Amino acid sequence: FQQFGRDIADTTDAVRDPQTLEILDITPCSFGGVSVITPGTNTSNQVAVL
Amino acid sequence: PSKRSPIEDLLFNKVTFNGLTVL
Repeated sequence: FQQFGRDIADTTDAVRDPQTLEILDITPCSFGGVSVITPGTNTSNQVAVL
Repeated sequence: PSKRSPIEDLLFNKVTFNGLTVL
């Protein structure tokens, strides 16, 4: 009769479909920062992205 | 596998994303 599992901050980590009772894991979609690698502009202007 | 002293190994053995990350 269990339905889902919560983490610390009321963040659900499971779900059961109302039609077909199945266990489904859930994870957040990716995010992060973007940085630019740049040599001295007195030498060149070619960069890289991380 | 990692070039550690026995004392270092013992030391390392004893010590045990909601918008925020770790680096």
